[PDB]
Amino acid sequence: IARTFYDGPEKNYEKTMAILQIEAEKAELRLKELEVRRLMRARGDGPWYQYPTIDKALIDHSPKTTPDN
Amino acid sequence: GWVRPDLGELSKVTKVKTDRPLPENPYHSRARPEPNPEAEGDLKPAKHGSRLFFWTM
Ligand SMILES: CCCCCCCCCCCCCCCCC[C@@H](O)O[C@H](CO[C@H](O)CCCCCCCCCCCCCCC)COP(=O)(O)OCC[N+](C)(C)C
Repeated sequence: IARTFYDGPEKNYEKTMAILQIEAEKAELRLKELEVRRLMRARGDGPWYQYPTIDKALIDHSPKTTPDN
Repeated sequence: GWVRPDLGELSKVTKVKTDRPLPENPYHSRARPEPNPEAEGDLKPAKHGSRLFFWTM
């Protein structure tokens, strides 16, 4: 029965090791992403949560019929 | 010996020679804040996929 239907314990052991490594890395990445989201939304100094401002290319830099703009 | 200007001459844009230096900050502007740095590097696939609950892709 063992020879026909089942493998040795090492296969399940090392597959468990691989699964545990993947899951632990995913958990750490989730916590890191939450912290990064919090910091980026608080400071606004990252790529995320960038809200539009007025384009400076819309300004007319011409004499304006009055010396003081 | 004065000659009256012709039509369209007083409205010309002329050039003037002056020794007055060109002002550098006529608006009295402050120093502009520095921008967010940049996006750099090559794009790699997301580590372990979406990582959304039970999904492995
Ligand atoms: C000889 C008498 C004394 C001893 C009697 C012992 C009784 C044992 C027989 C009863 C069957 C046990 C249940 C079967 C469960 C096994 C299913 C699965 O886990 O096994 C697969 C093996 O597949 C087998 O083909 C299972 C087939 C069993 C299906 C039973 C069908 C019986 C139906 C009855 C029909 C009779 C006639 C009908 C007339 C209409 C594994 O696939 P594999 O990916 O390789 O695994 C790798 C492991 N290796 C490396 C060791 C190979």
